[PDB]
Amino acid sequence: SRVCQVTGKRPVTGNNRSHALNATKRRFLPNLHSHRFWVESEKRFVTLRVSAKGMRVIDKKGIDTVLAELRARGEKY
Amino acid sequence: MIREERLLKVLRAPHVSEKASTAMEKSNTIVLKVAKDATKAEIKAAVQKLFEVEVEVVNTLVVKGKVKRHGQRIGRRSDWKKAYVTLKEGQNL
Amino acid sequence: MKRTFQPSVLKRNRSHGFRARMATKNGRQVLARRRAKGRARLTVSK
Amino acid sequence: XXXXXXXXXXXXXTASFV
Amino acid sequence: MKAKELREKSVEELNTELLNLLREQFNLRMQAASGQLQQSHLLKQVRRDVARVKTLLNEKAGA
Amino acid sequence: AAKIRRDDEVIVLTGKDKGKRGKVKNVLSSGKVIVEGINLVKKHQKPVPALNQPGGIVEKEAAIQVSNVAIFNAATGKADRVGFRFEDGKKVRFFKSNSETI
RNA sequence: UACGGUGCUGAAGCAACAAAUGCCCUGCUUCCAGGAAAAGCCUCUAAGCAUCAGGUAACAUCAAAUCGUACCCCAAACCG
RNA sequence: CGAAGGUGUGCUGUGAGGCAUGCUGGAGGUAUCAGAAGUGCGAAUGCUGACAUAAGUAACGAUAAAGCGGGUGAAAAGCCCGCUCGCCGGAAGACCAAGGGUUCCUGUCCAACGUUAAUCGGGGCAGGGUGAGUCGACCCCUAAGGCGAGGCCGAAAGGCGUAGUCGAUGGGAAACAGGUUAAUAUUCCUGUACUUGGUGUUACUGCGAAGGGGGGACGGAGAAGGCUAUGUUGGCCGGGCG
RNA sequence: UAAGGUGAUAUGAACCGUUAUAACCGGCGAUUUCCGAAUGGGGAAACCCAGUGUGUUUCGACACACUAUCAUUAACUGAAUCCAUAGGUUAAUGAGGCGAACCGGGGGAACUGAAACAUCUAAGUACCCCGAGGAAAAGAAAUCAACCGAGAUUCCCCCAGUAGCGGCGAGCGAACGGGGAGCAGCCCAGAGCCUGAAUCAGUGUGUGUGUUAGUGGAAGCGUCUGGAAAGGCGCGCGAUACAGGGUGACAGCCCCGUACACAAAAAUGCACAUGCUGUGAGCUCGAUGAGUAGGGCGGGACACGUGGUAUCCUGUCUGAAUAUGGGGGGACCAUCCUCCAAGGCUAAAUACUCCUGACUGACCGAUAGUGAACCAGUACCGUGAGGGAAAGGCGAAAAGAAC
Ligand SMILES: Nc1ncnc2c1ncn2[C@@H]1O[C@H](COP(=O)(O)OP(=O)(O)OP(=O)(O)O)[C@@H](O)[C@H]1O
Ligand SMILES: Nc1ncnc2c1ncn2[C@@H]1O[C@H](COP(=O)(O)OP(=O)(O)OP(=O)(O)O)[C@@H](O)[C@H]1O
Ligand SMILES: [Mg+2]
Ligand SMILES: [Mg+2]
Ligand SMILES: [Mg+2]
Ligand SMILES: [Mg+2]
Ligand SMILES: [Mg+2]
Ligand SMILES: [Mg+2]
Ligand SMILES: [Mg+2]
Ligand SMILES: [Mg+2]
Ligand SMILES: [Mg+2]
Ligand SMILES: [Mg+2]
Ligand SMILES: [Mg+2]
Ligand SMILES: [Mg+2]
Ligand SMILES: [Mg+2]
Ligand SMILES: [Mg+2]
Ligand SMILES: [Mg+2]
Ligand SMILES: [Mg+2]
Ligand SMILES: [Mg+2]
Ligand SMILES: [Mg+2]
Ligand SMILES: [Mg+2]
Ligand SMILES: [Mg+2]
Ligand SMILES: [Mg+2]
Ligand SMILES: [Mg+2]
Ligand SMILES: [Mg+2]
Ligand SMILES: [Mg+2]
Ligand SMILES: [Mg+2]
Ligand SMILES: [Mg+2]
Ligand SMILES: [Mg+2]
Ligand SMILES: [Mg+2]
Ligand SMILES: [Mg+2]
Ligand SMILES: [Mg+2]
Ligand SMILES: [Mg+2]
Ligand SMILES: [Mg+2]
Ligand SMILES: [Mg+2]
Ligand SMILES: [Mg+2]
Ligand SMILES: [Mg+2]
Ligand SMILES: [Mg+2]
Ligand SMILES: [Mg+2]
Ligand SMILES: [Mg+2]
Ligand SMILES: [Mg+2]
Ligand SMILES: [Mg+2]
Ligand SMILES: [Mg+2]
Ligand SMILES: [Mg+2]
Ligand SMILES: [Mg+2]
Repeated sequence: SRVCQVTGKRPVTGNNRSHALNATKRRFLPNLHSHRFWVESEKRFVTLRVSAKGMRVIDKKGIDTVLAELRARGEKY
Repeated sequence: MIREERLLKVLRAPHVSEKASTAMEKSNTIVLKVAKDATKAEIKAAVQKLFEVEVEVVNTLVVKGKVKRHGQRIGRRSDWKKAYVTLKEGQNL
Repeated sequence: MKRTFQPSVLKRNRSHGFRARMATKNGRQVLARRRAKGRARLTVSK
Repeated sequence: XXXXXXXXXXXXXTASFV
Repeated sequence: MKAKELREKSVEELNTELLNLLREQFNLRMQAASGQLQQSHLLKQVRRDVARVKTLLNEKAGA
Repeated sequence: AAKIRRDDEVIVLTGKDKGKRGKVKNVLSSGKVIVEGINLVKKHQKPVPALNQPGGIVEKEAAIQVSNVAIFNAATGKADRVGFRFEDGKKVRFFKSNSETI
């Protein structure tokens, strides 16, 4: 499903609000994209379904650090 | 079919109907009531061993129980298996 | 004139039988409701 | 000794427009 | 007394006893169906004894 | 734990047989007893050809409530109440009056 | 002999002609709208065996279980 | 030494009521004054049960059609037997599938059921009755389609789908005639056959796949020809001389 | 624990016991067909078809055992592709379903009210889904206060229908503070010196107290009426027992029970003590949670509907300081107080009752009370989901009516 593998962001629900304040249920989905991250230690490409916010945290945290957290989470990258 | 323990529970009772009496006189065939789950083979082995008689062939049929009423309550008779065991010529019981 | 009910045991069991009901949770919820109510005949199977 | 009752009803007639 | 004696023996004696005990039960069942058995209480007796001997066999089989 | 046993001698406390003495014959689980030749009733027994072909007016004993009878002392000649007591590690019955073990 | 029945005996048992919507025919002819699959079966060899196994053929022999089987079924037995 | 309730009678109060008694009934009942209510029924095309009315009226389910003798029986237009008559006969006959599930056969009985009576019945009761290497199911094989490891997708549930695995209404080995039971028979007996596997012996020997090829394997319409089922006639055999 | 007993309509036959293996009752086990998470494969539930291995032999066969999937871990092997990796095969483990309500979270109406109807209300209700325990959740201040102070969370009564929110309509509706129930505080973000200290979890070992069978348990006669006495009339007696039930009409003294006093071979709960196996206490010096807080946009949650709207959560786009520093004090600024987010754990007071036991009722008494006092979720109806009845009373004893 539409779940970020790094941050855990998932679809959320809200209201479409018109000028007359009519509320209709809607969904907010993450800005997900499948990207191939180069992991130097294994000299391999590992494909992850990440949001655009997830991409920013990968630069900050390092590719190896996130994967260590993922193995603890048992997400089966 | 080879276990003496299995064979001793296969035969339940002899049938004493008019058809059974005719079978005694005409074709040397014994009508028995056997376990519902019993197979023709094992039945042949049990009769051959427990009665010291030679069996030609055994055909089996399943009798469906009758639906009866006890007062104002519905009920059903049990299903049972009937075996026609034909003895080899000459031997008698 | 041809009435609505045309019996067929194979169709009857494939449509409302125990294994057809239990295949999906919604059918399994039918069994749960009928078990809670105490029905003598849970499904249509004989 | 197990009698019962059943009624479905049907609707039809003529016109009353004049 | 019956239960005690059963345990005292060995498996082989018990197996011979079971087969012999079952044999009168088969014989009794035949007499019962043919109307020749007037002493009907042995049918329940042998059935209980068959259960008793088999229970002791499991107890003496280590588990 | 039962106060009235199979062979006890009792005296009827209430009913049409008040004061009569008899010997218990059967103790029924329903809390009733049969006493030898006490509570006679004439049952119209229908004839059964298979066995006991001649059916007539038959006089037999009817059950009586255990509460309606009392054990007979046979020494004081009066009805008595039963108590329990451990004498040699076995529970026995004794008459409430004069407290002698039965 | 129990109106049943039972037992015994028992002649001829051929030809011609006509004749299918049934068989040859899953054929033949023709047409366009161009008309299942798989397995059993036959055959071919790889790897793995080629003394063996396995194959072919002839005898002898075992085995073929279990389940339906009454009766109605264009209707008084099914759906109304 | 007769409660409640029921049913009469008498008395009594402005009323809702009260008191007492005869009788049925058989064991509860309950003063006074306080308290609390599921506290008062004629109606709501009220709800449930019972019973009227129409009413001994309509109707008794195809206009194919009945009749008689004898029998059984308490009783016969309806049942059994017999002899006539009439109806169907591409069905109103026979055998199945589906569906039903003992309605099949025998004995016994007539409360209810049968639109009447019923001795009868597909009704009640008690026994009995279906026998398969070659008939089906099952098993091997697949169609539409279903399910679906992993997988892809989806808030969750779940959806879709690969390998696979199921799924006949289709494709795959083999039995016929005669006789016999109150009820079963290609299932049972007699006679005569056939098929597929396992094992053993003997002889001769290249075998072998989740592979490959062949085969299985397929439409509509039409035209005849050769046949059989079957029928007709003759002959033959038996019986007949109306 | 026993002199009787083979469960009911329901008799009968044939029996088994009677001082203790008859039966019955409790504890602990043995066995437990087939379907059903169904788990060897399949399937129209209670059926069909196997594979492997061990062991049997009468050479026809037969009997056990194992063989689902997924997750985690470990071995062995093993591509494109040289190592590797994916993948593959084994072996240990956990899980899978079911179940009343209560609980947390993920989704989430409409009818209705507004005398119409859109915001709003109903309502984060009904319902669907995930998950878990006996409780769950929450919880040890980046909290409130107001210049005085309080000191985690939860629950109850107030504060108060107040302050506010609101087509300022309908309606919604706090907090501060106070009185109570109950109280408990800790760990990591790191290393030493001491040392196994406290404490917690496993397990045995006793004691204590329960639970699962149980035991004994006072004291009334006469007469009258009557089918029958427990009623009437006399004269007694017991009571730590006059709670109830039964007995031929209303029983303290007939019976079962009650108050009482007791009881456990075996299993088990609870609590204390104690022994092992882990578990780390204390002191000093450090460290102080970053794609985070905050912000723009769009929503949601706070009583608070965007409003001048703080605070909280984030789908999207950005993005700090970091103890010489930050958060909050209902726009915002300054001052001053107060606290230290971006890591965790935690009993009690609280909610509920499928089920077990005892007891209670100005609750019902068969058209009432559960739909069901009766073989009721049955008969019956519907393809199915589902709907769903009617039906209690002989008498003390069947003595149920011989002839
Ligand atoms: N770096 C910090 N991170 C988190 N909390 C701190 C820190 N420093 C001090 N505190 C807390 O603030 C309070 C002391 O304030 P302050 O910082 O002015 O003194 P300090 O000397 O730095 O603290 P300490 O004496 O513990 O070293 C203490 O409660 C202390 O626990
Ligand atoms: N609301 C209630 N609901 C159900 N049962 C109740 C209720 N109230 C009381 N009872 C019953 O009352 C019994 C207790 O009553 P209570 O203790 O007042 O008797 P007591 O004679 O006064 O005893 P003691 O004097 O020793 O206190 C309960 O065991 C219970 O059975
Ligand atoms: Mg068969
Ligand atoms: Mg006692
Ligand atoms: Mg044609
Ligand atoms: Mg037939
Ligand atoms: Mg027939
Ligand atoms: Mg018709
Ligand atoms: Mg009223
Ligand atoms: Mg009225
Ligand atoms: Mg009125
Ligand atoms: Mg009207
Ligand atoms: Mg009315
Ligand atoms: Mg009525
Ligand atoms: Mg007339
Ligand atoms: Mg008229
Ligand atoms: Mg007229
Ligand atoms: Mg007329
Ligand atoms: Mg007619
Ligand atoms: Mg006539
Ligand atoms: Mg008559
Ligand atoms: Mg005609
Ligand atoms: Mg014709
Ligand atoms: Mg015609
Ligand atoms: Mg059929
Ligand atoms: Mg019938
Ligand atoms: Mg018939
Ligand atoms: Mg009639
Ligand atoms: Mg009949
Ligand atoms: Mg999947
Ligand atoms: Mg077919
Ligand atoms: Mg045969
Ligand atoms: Mg011909
Ligand atoms: Mg299975
Ligand atoms: Mg399966
Ligand atoms: Mg199949
Ligand atoms: Mg397994
Ligand atoms: Mg579930
Ligand atoms: Mg409105
Ligand atoms: Mg739990
Ligand atoms: Mg903040
Ligand atoms: Mg601020
Ligand atoms: Mg911090
Ligand atoms: Mg009544
Ligand atoms: Mg009721």
